[PDB]
Amino acid sequence: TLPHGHMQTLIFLDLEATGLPSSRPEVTELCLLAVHRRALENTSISQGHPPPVPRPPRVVDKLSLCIAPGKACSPGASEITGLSKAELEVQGRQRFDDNLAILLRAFLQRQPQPCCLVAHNGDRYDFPLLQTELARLSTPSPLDGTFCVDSIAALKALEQASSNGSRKSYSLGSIYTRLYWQAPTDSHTAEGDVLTLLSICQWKPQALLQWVDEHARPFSTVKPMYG
Amino acid sequence: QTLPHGHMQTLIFLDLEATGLPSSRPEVTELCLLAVHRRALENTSISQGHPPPVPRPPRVVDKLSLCIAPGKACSPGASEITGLSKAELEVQGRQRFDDNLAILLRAFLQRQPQPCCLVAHNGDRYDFPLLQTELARLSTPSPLDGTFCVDSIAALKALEQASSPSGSRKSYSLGSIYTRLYWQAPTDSHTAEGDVLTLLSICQWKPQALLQWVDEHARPFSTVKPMYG
Ligand SMILES: Nc1ncnc2c1ncn2[C@@H]1O[C@H](COP(=O)(O)O)[C@@H](O)[C@H]1O
Ligand SMILES: Nc1ncnc2c1ncn2[C@@H]1O[C@H](COP(=O)(O)O)[C@@H](O)[C@H]1O
Ligand SMILES: [Mg+2]
Ligand SMILES: [Mg+2]
Ligand SMILES: [Mg+2]
Ligand SMILES: [Mg+2]
Ligand code: NA
Ligand code: NA
Ligand code: NA
Repeated sequence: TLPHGHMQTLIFLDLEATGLPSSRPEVTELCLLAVHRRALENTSISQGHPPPVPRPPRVVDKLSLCIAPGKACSPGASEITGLSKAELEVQGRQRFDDNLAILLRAFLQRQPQPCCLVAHNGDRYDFPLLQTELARLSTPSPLDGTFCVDSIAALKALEQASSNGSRKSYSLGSIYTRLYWQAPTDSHTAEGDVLTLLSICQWKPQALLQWVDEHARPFSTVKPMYG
Repeated sequence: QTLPHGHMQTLIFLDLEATGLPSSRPEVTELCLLAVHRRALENTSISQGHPPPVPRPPRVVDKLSLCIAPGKACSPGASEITGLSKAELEVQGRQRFDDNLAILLRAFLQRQPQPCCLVAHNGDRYDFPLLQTELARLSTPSPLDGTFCVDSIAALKALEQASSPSGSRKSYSLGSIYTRLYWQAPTDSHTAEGDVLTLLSICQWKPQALLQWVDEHARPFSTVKPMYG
């Protein structure tokens, strides 16, 4: 039996930030895309080889926010994301603050529970970093009742256990292009990367949901990236 | 040269889908807000060529798009053009327009620099009065009581008439304007996010004149009369 029941809402998540973990980075952009499990189960199943890119579900909740960091972006981060401290501050973006936590809470509370965050490389990056950002706030984390999984492990199972010990790349773009023979769009933007992740999770939608139900773990158990 | 409420620092392009036309007493089924700082509009390339290319949206934007379970069914035409129905919103677990949505909207708005102005196509007769009606049902105070609002139909009418002198009858539907300016068909029409992006594009056509028109005509959302009781 499933450890936490059937997930009713999948929230595809991506973050951009000031740099890589050893720089103690800060979030500069956040996108959440909430999809009911029934929207995934209604995705058309693949049309041969290569299949077409699935279309996103009609009924979706989307939140995309730009966030001013308290430190400069690494050159490598600015180079790929198109974001910098100057871009964000000149356009009046606010810091990762209590009000943001409230916004996230109200967004989550509009989704049927339980919810599971899905992020590519989430276990090593997105989830620990979000935990760090939320832990330094006064508002309690709005995610302590939410679950999470890493889509890297999900797509590894769906690819390996369904079709050669050869290693495959599991970067977000490599997966997308391997499945659909097509280049992702708007790479290294929070929203663009979330839509790419949604497309690869729509590849085998019922298999993905089952794997998520089986591997969802509480977000509260995620260790912060740094203190 | 003396503005009514100062320079608008944030423009929030806004669109709603709903269950039908005003005579049906509609309820909102989808809401999208796209918040753009005024400097992103100041730094938009002006349109030259024929047709001009569709402007690039700003890199830095805040976006909120939410589907909402209505208390009444969509009209057949409304359901077809929007791709939404009451039954499907309910099986996908969408919640009604409620207090928590007002809290979400409030927190979203507070992340934007003030003063802040909603921009909606046909907002003065439809979106703003309908939102006022929806918010009036709630126990929470309106999260829009300090926000301003303008209708982009009037804006584009002013902008287009200034760009070709008088003395015919043109449609000012969202799609007609877009296709007139850019010789392109809009994408994702009659979806809240799609129409908000199309609205952004027409507002970027003459972005300095749009900002000036908005500064001159912004009025408090609190003054909007509800569509119905
Ligand atoms: N080469 C890189 N140099 C610096 N930061 C990077 C690099 N690759 C990824 N990142 C960081 O990781 C964040 C998330 O990556 P992604 O979701 O793949 O765009 C980015 O916003 C950057 O802060
Ligand atoms: N041609 C139309 N026929 C019926 N209803 C419409 C029509 N245009 C707009 N509406 C209604 O008004 C709402 C807002 O219009 P729009 O933003 O142009 O999609 C829609 O969701 C429908 O409920
Ligand atoms: Mg990522
Ligand atoms: Mg990314
Ligand atoms: Mg509209
Ligand atoms: Mg619309
Ligand atoms: Na923080
Ligand atoms: Na499947
Ligand atoms: Na202009």
